[PDB]
Amino acid sequence: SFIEDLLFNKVTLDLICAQKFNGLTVLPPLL
Amino acid sequence: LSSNFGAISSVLNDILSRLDPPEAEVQIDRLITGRLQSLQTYVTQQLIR
Amino acid sequence: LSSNFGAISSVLNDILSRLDPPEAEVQIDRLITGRLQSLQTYVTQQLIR
Amino acid sequence: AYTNSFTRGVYYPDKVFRSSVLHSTQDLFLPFFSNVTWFHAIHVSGTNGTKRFDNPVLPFNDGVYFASTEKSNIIRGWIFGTTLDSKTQSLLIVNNATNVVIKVCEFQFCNDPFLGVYYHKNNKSWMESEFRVYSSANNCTFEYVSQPFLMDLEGKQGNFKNLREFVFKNIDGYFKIYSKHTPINLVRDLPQGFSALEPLVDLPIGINITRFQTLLALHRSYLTPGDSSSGWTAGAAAYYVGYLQPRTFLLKYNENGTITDAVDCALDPLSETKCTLKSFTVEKGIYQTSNFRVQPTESIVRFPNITNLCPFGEVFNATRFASVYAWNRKRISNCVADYSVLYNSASFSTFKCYGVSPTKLNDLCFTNVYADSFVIRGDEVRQIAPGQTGKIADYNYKLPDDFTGCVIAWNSNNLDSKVGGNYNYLYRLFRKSNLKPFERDISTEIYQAGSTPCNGVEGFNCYFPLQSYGFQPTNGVGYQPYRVVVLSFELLHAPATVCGPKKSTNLVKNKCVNFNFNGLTGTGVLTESNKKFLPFQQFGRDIADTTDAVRDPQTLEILDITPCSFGGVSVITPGTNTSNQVA
Amino acid sequence: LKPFERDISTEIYQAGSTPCNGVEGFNCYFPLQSYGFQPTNGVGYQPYRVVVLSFELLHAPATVCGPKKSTNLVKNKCVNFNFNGLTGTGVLTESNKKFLPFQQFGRDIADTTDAVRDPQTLEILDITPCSFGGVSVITPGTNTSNQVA
Amino acid sequence: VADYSVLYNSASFSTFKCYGVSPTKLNDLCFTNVYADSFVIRGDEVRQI
Ligand SMILES: *[C@@H]1O[C@H](CO)[C@@H](O[C@@H]2O[C@H](CO)[C@@H](O)[C@H](O)[C@H]2NC(C)=O)[C@H](O)[C@H]1NC(C)=O
Ligand SMILES: *[C@@H]1O[C@H](CO)[C@@H](O)[C@H](O)[C@H]1NC(C)=O
Ligand SMILES: *[C@@H]1O[C@H](CO)[C@@H](O)[C@H](O)[C@H]1NC(C)=O
Ligand SMILES: *[C@@H]1O[C@H](CO)[C@@H](O)[C@H](O)[C@H]1NC(C)=O
Ligand SMILES: *[C@@H]1O[C@H](CO)[C@@H](O)[C@H](O)[C@H]1NC(C)=O
Ligand SMILES: *[C@@H]1O[C@H](CO)[C@@H](O)[C@H](O)[C@H]1NC(C)=O
Ligand SMILES: *[C@@H]1O[C@H](CO)[C@@H](O)[C@H](O)[C@H]1NC(C)=O
Ligand SMILES: *[C@@H]1O[C@H](CO)[C@@H](O)[C@H](O)[C@H]1NC(C)=O
Ligand SMILES: *[C@@H]1O[C@H](CO)[C@@H](O)[C@H](O)[C@H]1NC(C)=O
Repeated sequence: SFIEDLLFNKVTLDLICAQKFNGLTVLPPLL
Repeated sequence: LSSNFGAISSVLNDILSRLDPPEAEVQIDRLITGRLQSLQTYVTQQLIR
Repeated sequence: LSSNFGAISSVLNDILSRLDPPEAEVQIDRLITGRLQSLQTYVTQQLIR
Repeated sequence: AYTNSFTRGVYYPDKVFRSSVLHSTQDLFLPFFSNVTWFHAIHVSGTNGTKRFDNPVLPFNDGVYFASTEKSNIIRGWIFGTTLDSKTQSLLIVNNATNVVIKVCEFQFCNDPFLGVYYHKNNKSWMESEFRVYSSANNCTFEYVSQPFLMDLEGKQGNFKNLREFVFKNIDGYFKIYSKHTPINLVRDLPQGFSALEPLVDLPIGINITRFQTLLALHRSYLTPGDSSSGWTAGAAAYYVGYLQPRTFLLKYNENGTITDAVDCALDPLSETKCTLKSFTVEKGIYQTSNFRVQPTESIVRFPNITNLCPFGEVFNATRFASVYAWNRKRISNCVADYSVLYNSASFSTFKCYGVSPTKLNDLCFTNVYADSFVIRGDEVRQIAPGQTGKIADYNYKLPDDFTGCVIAWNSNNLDSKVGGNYNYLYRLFRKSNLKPFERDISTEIYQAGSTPCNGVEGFNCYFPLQSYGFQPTNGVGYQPYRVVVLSFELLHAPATVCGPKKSTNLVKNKCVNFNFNGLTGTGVLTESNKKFLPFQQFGRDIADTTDAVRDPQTLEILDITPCSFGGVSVITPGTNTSNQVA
Repeated sequence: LKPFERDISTEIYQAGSTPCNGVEGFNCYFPLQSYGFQPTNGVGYQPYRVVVLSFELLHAPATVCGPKKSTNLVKNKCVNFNFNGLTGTGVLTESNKKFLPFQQFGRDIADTTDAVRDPQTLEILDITPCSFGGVSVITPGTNTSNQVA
Repeated sequence: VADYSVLYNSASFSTFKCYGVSPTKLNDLCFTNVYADSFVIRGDEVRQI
């Protein structure tokens, strides 16, 4: 929606590669 | 992982490339107990959060 | 802070006044890991409460 | 032929009762349903088929499972050894009857590794004839002769009823033989009979074992028209060999206390799920057991091409070593230091060091090396040590507490103690302050003991600090001149120069290998690096202190290290009561 | 070599990467060099006679050890018993389940011995720490009374 | 006053070991009761005390 779009842009959630190589993975949510 | 924790180094590949098992096992024990303590702290914080 | 934790004393001023750095560092490491464990336990209890 | 192992490869690692526990053991086992090589020593029943005879050489890995199907005690014994010659010892086992006589004595019969059970005419029946095929001198150490007397062969042509399971594993110069016996039914393959192997024999042998051989008894009735050994039509025994693998089994005991069932931890993803969950009841749902780790393919070693021998011949034995109050600095730069001669030249009374280990000195590289050689008393040899407070040696020579490098000491009685008095060796006896490890106070002033200026005059409490050593030619044990030399191995990550040469394997990209850059034992893929590396040392780091970008010493190419494909398996399984298929 | 392997073989050494088959020349030396001993030499060159013992502490029926008093077995009484170093303190009973014909030692999940066998005889024994509970002082405040339960 | 400088000047001892105070800091430390036991032993017994 229009208001939902304004929310997914002001959070935004390589360091991720460094964590992945050391075994610190991030699972994806079911939903 | 960038913490000496009392050992003469901080990476597992530069301890076994310097010392022998009977003397490297104490350094590995130090490193592993330190890292296990850190990971347990992280897990406890994650559980509380 | 009044716990030996394995070291031959309980205060850091009576270890560096007896032993030398290369042999006092092991006693200090014992004391510091014990005290850090106690403080981490206190912090975890405070977080739960 | 080749077959699959159904219920074989399990033995009590360390015998404990273990009443009804699901133990997790790690030792040398045989993975289930793997290739087990059928050796069917059947008698050839046709005029066209080849004579089935199986006594081939089998390479001996770190462990070996053996199985013998049997009905008439045809298969008897086994033999080991590195090369089966007069140079290396060769074990052997003989089972001519119920008695179990064995040897370790090297007897060379490479042409005829056979055994003879010929049909005796006197009271004609199936008797044993030739239990001795040995044709060499012994020159051996161990012996064992067990003699429970019972003569039994009982030749038959029926189904193979008995089967003996063995495990021959050696480690630390010890040989362990696990054994168990089971009445089987099937004749063509291994039946589904599960049991473990109780240990029977442990022997100290101290011999490098790499090969393996077996003994078969081949001789038939005299009524056969021809040579009973060349022509034999009554042999039917078979045996199976399995190369043991380093596994991690999960062993489920029972109320009785024997291993009833077992599960691998790498056979199947559901097997790994049971390995992680520590039970045989895996319910529906996703499980996370391990990570998809790709093992390295090869092992790159990168040491500088040049092979200039470092001048270590003039640091150990020289004409004159300067005294302790003024020691020299031998800087060894940009050369190869082969420590094999430093191992061949083994005459050192005391050799200690607290940094690197002497085992890894050969396969390690150094960037800066400095040697300090001098001569000290017999009681001072223990006083050149980090942290060791010296009564007189703290003014003279101290070692850093962070010192890394090895010290060498040996008796210089034959070189530095002579009838010439050798008073040219001096040392400082007292000073107003104690020196720092790598500082030498070569200065020589007067000492103002007693708080009085003794400017130029040596009187009471004005003694000369630089006192000559009280050496004597061929003195007592505690006063001999000990000649020492210390090496300060600078382990700071700088371009390594002083070290021995190993093979310089060619660079390979996009293939993670167990590479080794001057001790950097990393296992990751290599790539070209876009970011310009430093003109200085060939080492790089990151937040986690795991090297990411390096540079080869031989070629100035900026290499990028990255651990190869790592992920995580997630066994998707329904209830094991419903099925065993997983995703 | 590895610790408990002895290379009794005596071959020729191909130092310098050349086959010295049967000939002792430059970089073809004999590996088996005799000790340069000397009758009553200096301190650093005297022959030292050594012997090492491998005390295999693996849990197997103990055979080689000094003699200690063999006290008679007692049932339903926890004692500070000692079976070949097993300094356990618990009651002893007969064991119903058949024990292994091998070593006199047993274990459980908590790595504390539960079933053993006697050295001198061949009777199975069950070990169990004796009556253990926990006190719980049920008390009112100090000033109202001192009697507890 | 136990001035250990002469005990450092007179340096002729084959074996000097201890597990408590360090010889570096023996000078700048104070003691309450000092008891000395002097005796003589074999050549193979020196490591045994
Ligand atoms: C034990 O025996 C094996 C026999 O296979 C030895 O392997 C030899 O290794 C040398 C050095 O690389 C090679 O030149 C030989 O060719 C190898 N033997 C064979 C038959 O190929 C091994 O070195 C011995 N020692 C140890 C500790 O394993
Ligand atoms: C055994 O080896 C054969 C090769 O002939 C192969 O086809 C088979 O997959 C292997 N494993 C089993 C269990 O048969
Ligand atoms: C032991 O094996 C026997 C087999 O005769 C069986 O009856 C029994 O249930 C098993 N368990 C125990 C504890 O005896
Ligand atoms: C070692 O040095 C001494 C000098 O005292 C010399 O006599 C001897 O020949 C040298 N040995 C070798 C192997 O270089
Ligand atoms: C001066 O030369 C002598 C002779 O080699 C040497 O022993 C001394 O260390 C040098 N330095 C001083 C300050 O005397
Ligand atoms: C010498 O260095 C070059 C440059 O990397 C390398 O390709 C070559 O293999 C080296 N020589 C040997 C004998 O390894
Ligand atoms: C298997 O077990 C699950 C869990 O109890 C159950 O829901 C299912 O009905 C069972 N299936 C069979 C065939 O027993
Ligand atoms: C040890 O004691 C057992 C049980 O009393 C007995 O059967 C055995 O013969 C004894 N062994 C001796 C006396 O050597
Ligand atoms: C202790 O005394 C107070 C009065 O000061 C009383 O109220 C209290 O009940 C007493 N403690 C108990 C346990 O009764």
